[PDB]
Amino acid sequence: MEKPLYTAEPVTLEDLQLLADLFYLPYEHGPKGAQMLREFQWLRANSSEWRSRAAKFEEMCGLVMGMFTRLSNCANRTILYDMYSYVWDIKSIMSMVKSFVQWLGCRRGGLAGEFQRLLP
Amino acid sequence: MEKPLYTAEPVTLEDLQLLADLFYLPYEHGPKGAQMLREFQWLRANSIEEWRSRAAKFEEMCGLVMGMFTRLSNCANRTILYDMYSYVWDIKSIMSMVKSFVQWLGCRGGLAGEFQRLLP
Amino acid sequence: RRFLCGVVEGFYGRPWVMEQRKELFRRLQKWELNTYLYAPKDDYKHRMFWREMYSVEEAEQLMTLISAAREYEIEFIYAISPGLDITFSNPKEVSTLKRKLDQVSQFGCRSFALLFDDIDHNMCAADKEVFSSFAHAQVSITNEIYQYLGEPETFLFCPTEYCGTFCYPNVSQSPYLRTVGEKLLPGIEVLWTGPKVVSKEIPVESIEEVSKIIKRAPVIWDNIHANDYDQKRLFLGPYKGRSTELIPRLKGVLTNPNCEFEANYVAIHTLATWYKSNMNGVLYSPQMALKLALTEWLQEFG
Amino acid sequence: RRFLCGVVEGFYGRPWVMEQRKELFRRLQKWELNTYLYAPKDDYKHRMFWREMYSVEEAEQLMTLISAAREYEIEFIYAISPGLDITFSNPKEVSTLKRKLDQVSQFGCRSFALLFDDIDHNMCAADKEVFSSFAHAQVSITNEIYQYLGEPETFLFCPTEYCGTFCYPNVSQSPYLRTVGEKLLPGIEVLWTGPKVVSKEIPVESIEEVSKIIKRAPVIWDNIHANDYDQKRLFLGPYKGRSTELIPRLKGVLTNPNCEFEANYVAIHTLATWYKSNMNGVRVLYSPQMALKLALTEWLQEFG
Repeated sequence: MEKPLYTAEPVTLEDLQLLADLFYLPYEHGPKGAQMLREFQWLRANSSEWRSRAAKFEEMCGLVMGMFTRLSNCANRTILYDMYSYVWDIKSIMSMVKSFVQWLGCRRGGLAGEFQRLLP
Repeated sequence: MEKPLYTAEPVTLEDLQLLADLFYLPYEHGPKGAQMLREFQWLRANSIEEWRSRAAKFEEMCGLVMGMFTRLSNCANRTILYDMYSYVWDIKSIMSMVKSFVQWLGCRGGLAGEFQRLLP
Repeated sequence: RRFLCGVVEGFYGRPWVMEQRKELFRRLQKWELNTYLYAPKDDYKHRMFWREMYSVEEAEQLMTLISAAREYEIEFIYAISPGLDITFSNPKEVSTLKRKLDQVSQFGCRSFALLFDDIDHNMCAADKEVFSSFAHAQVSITNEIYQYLGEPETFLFCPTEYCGTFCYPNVSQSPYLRTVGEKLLPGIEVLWTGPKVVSKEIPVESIEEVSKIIKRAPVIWDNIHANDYDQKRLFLGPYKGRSTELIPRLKGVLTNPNCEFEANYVAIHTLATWYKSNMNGVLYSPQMALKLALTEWLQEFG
Repeated sequence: RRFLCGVVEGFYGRPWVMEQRKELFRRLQKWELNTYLYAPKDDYKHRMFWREMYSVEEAEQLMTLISAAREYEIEFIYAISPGLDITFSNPKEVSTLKRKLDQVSQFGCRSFALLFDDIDHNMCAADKEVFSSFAHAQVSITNEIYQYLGEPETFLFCPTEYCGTFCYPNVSQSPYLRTVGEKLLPGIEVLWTGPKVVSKEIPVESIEEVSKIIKRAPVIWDNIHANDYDQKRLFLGPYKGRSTELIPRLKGVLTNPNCEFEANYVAIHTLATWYKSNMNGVRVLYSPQMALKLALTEWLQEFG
């Protein structure tokens, strides 16, 4: 009946497997990442099955966000503080990428990033 | 004749002025930054003699950004440098790519970056 | 006149270390600023695990930290955020809260702040009965602790509706703020981030709007240079978008800056310049304040 | 046979602190790796100001670090980059280098590295008279320092043409590498980063190619997990694109990883999994996907 005490879900192996796919290698994306990217590329090339895949992509985004949370609540602040910038950043880009999908199924980055975009 | 010694030039007030203008505020660019953004967009829109001079002034200004980086990295105060290093290193890189691009016109960021490219 | 001008360490990320905080005090002194709000989100015991107690290791650190605040003529405020799992009604809760603040008072801290920022608006069944609205629950425990600590000179309060966007239906018509403004003791100060969380501008009219409802001038928690939400962007810009006209209409300004400590020179230096420009109720140019700060900062690089 | 396997802290940026460096040695040990090459670009006294000596405070720091390295059975290799403002022909310069490397031995160091990476190829007048080429100038002072110190077991050399895309006109036809292969002392190891600075793959073919012109097996300085060039990128991927077949053809692999210390778990873990996969190997045995799942399983225990 009262307010329940604060508890946090631990970091899981499935989270680390997702984390490493998002931040993979210099010349290669991780399977989960390369995939999510293809799906977003696909849902954007379409405008009206679509909602069947979009629902799955929104779950995938949700997983990245779930992952950030558990990582941020974890006991080892030292490991997190060394990656907070990268981790926080992907969670933020996903949140808005997700939101953009929900908008399609219902009808930042600074100055360096702006110069980045102004190039092929 | 012997090889000249290594004598690092110190950080100037002009470097800090450029630095503050490149990393300004949440909803605004610094005078210089916005100017460099306007200059790039104009130079890209063309391919007169007014271009060979404007591209000269811009590449010189990209020089200054590299200059500022070089001087910041050789300064005695390591502490200040390292608290910013990432941000400052990134803009210098993007600026080096942008400098070469405007030379050639006269003849990255990982997964989060990628998703950000496909958003309006 | 008592105006609280200084820095708030209230960001999500790696918190600042002893020697950084000490350096911040040296700086705030030299620039005639006077306050420091201790709210690092990393600190489990300030937020998440508020009920828990500082160890001997922890205790010695905070003491040493508070000793430097006094040493550099800076007012240290200890903030506490219990609104996560707190049972407002239950007296053991209220008892543990008092036990914690007691331990903190043992360290040499006299000024406090109770933050109800970013917490679930709905109450549990136990608290729901005892208190009229969610505002009544917060105001009750606040006034209680305030008086419990012998009505201190500096006692801040952070509402859940701490900015313009968060107000239901709007600032002037919010029954939440209406409750706080009417029931919260006048000795207590209220925190405001302005029209938004990261307000581009803080118009004078907007501050008169909120002042009328809270029945007092607020203390601005300023997120202008805050960068926890985008650690891929640094803010070396001058404090901008706040009229000097706001100073006689405010009880204070505490800036929540960039996470990277060294990257906060220009933010704090320009805040000091802004403050000193109209200390007493166009005086300030952001562009000019910037040149001022960069000229001073340049010395540090050697 | 002796093989150098470990980490080279050789990146641009905020260097690793002591508690971190001690922890690395503890990890390298548990994982059965043996080396740590000290080349952080922030140590001004190792690079730009190679001439200047370590102050009392600094000297203490290094001793503790060198001790910790021995305490965890890790070979500490000190790197020195003098190629910026050195006058090879001037013996006052050669005496300064001897003087500098000596102070380092007194800390406990027995292993050394002389780097000639990312430097000016065009010599001064003094050096243009005495040395027929830049390649000759470096080999001279390297060989000299190698004999001064008492022909140490672990002595490494980083050439100016340290990757495939840096050789002129190519690896096989390089006059620079030819001079290095021919004139550099036998006991001295050569650092190579593969086809490029950050190689996607390091093919066997290219390792045979470079080995001929340097007349020895190289020690790889791997930039596969380096992130100093784009710190908006972190590399948590497994060690990939280097055949287990390279192990019998190399004198070692030292990984230059992400600036951010804690993010190098997979990088060092998968590298160990790789080395150990064909350790005794003479002249598939390693799956990056499997090596990753192993690393991620082990790493997870550090989060709670």
